[PDB]
Amino acid sequence: EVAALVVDNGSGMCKAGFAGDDAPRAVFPSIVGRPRKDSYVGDEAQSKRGILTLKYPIEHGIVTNWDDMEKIWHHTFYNELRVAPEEHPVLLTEAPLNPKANREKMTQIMFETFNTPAMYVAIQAVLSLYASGRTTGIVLDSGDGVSHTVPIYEGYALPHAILRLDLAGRDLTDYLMKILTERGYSFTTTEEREIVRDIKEKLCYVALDFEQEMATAASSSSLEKSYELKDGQVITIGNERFRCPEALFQPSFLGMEACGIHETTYNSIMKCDVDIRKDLYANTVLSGGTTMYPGIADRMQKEITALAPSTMKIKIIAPPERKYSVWIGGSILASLSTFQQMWISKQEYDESGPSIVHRKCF
Ligand SMILES: Nc1ncnc2c1ncn2[C@@H]1O[C@H](COP(=O)(O)OP(=O)(O)OP(=O)(O)O)[C@@H](O)[C@H]1O
Ligand SMILES: [Ca+2]
Ligand SMILES: [Ca+2]
Repeated sequence: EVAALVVDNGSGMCKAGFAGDDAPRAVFPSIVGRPRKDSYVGDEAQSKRGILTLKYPIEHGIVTNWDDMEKIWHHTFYNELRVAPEEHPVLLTEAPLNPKANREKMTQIMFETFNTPAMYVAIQAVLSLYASGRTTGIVLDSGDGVSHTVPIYEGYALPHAILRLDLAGRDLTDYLMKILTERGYSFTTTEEREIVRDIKEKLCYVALDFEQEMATAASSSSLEKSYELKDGQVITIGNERFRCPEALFQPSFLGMEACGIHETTYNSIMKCDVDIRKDLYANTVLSGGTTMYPGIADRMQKEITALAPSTMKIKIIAPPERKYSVWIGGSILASLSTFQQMWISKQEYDESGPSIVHRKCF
């Protein structure tokens, strides 16, 4: 048969490729822009922020604007991948607990706007579990605009226990800007957010112990690293390195009341049947770009261990490529001989309409 396409749309980044590959073929920004061609998507839209009025179709993980998304998909198919959708089964990914209505429009749009011969909508968190080699376990997926702790058992996500923490890599990028500014630098523009995001990605890490790290940085220079601007200037970053991602465990640094990611994972586990919690503790999988900070795994271990019973075996799984675990899970799933029957065919759609996405998905 032909090649299945795996499209993973995020709040900040869109990843797309072909099932069978172990990495997406294309990855671009999830922003669209129209004058203030006729529309612009990705980097090209970002380089005209001035002349175009930009939009962000995916917000906190949920498609907020459809014609915007329809355009991102058009971009994916014809520009990035260069394939005719009507010639490839497409596998989409959606955020946990995304409304039943969005699920139907995704289906409807794929069959009536792009003429896909088949398609399927899968839950992101679950695709990551599949990618780690498990069917049972709790996932902490943290992207650029939203975090979710998702308990899964025997391949099914547990809807009543899924939690949402609106604190991801974006908040972290702005926070790093704020603290480097207070430090004496000045990072406030959109072009600079782009620079600080890179800083955050190459120099930041999670301290095993906040205070001790802070104490070493106040009395020593050992934790400092240098970063060079395209313009040539070298700037140093010390405690901002760990102080930035610490906001994941302590949202109050950002004036947020929500509890940390470690505590949110623990709260999701407890909303579960006491008979499967051990399976979750021993199978806590880290997913998403925000979970890439050096030292986050050891930290999560220590924080969970302290929140859970002393007789509890805790194990944090952090795949080296978790930045794309979601997409790889879709590449892995759409390849399975047993998943071929899950696809929603054009035929199945015509006869049963959009409401069939609940019957074949989920
Ligand atoms: N090495 C890294 N260290 C820390 N953060 C990183 C790293 N690499 C990428 N990120 C951050 O990961 C975020 C993007 O991750 P991802 O693409 O998984 O999320 P998304 O799908 O775009 O959005 P979301 O899943 O929350 O709706 C960005 O904030 C990016 O800066
Ligand atoms: Ca995502
Ligand atoms: Ca707090």
